[PDB]
Amino acid sequence: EMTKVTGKFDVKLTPENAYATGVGGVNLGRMALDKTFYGELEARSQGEMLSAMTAVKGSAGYVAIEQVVGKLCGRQGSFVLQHFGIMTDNRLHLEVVPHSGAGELTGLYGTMAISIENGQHFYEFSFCFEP
Amino acid sequence: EMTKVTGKFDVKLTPENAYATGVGGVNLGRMALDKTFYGELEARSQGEMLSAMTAVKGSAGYVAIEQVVGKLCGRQGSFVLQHFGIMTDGQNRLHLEVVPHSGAGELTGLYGTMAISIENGQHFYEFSFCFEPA
Repeated sequence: EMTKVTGKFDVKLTPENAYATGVGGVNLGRMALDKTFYGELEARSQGEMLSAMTAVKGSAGYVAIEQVVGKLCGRQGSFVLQHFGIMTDNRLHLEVVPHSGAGELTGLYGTMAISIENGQHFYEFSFCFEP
Repeated sequence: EMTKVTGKFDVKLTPENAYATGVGGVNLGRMALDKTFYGELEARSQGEMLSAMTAVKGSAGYVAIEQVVGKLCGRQGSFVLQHFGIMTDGQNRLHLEVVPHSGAGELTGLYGTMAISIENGQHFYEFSFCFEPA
């Protein structure tokens, strides 16, 4: 039922000042996100990420929301991706926010995955359209 | 068995400037969060939330990270809570967990998930927690 595509993306993450302060070995972060997707998703995104690093190695959490604008498989539109990640020594959920799809991407539903191979970021996007 | 404690909390949301701009009917937000928990979790927290409201009533998403400081069943410490909420048709499906190894002080090793309810206009937390072996 899901269409499945992969491609490359670039990401730039600019530090920002976090409202709250970490205690007990926690360090909190806020970052601005700018990304460019190439291939079947040919798009630009902007958003923000929040982060919490703990005093234990490899243990951290991230969340983000990003607005994507471009083309998916030729259809011009926009949608929002919402991220939840927990690294303990990794669990990542990246989901299209329901009814965030607009333009020719109205009705979009789906989830994305990512990886990094030799410094190159890649995405997989599993998606479909609500009838 | 997990211990499950229930109690009141209040939250203040202060609007901040979101980096991105929503399009296609989406409105994106960033807010500062200041909360107070009462009862078995007696604590204060600060953090931020990011939200996306869509053009369709009852459909939205939000995420947040907050640092909690206070007492849980009498023991003083801190931990971080991490939220991921997706609402469709007005029904929020919320995942809210303690970030592993964020527990400090006497709450070192804290593990847990929290649910959020409302009764007569008052928010309540239901917090199921335990501790990992020292």
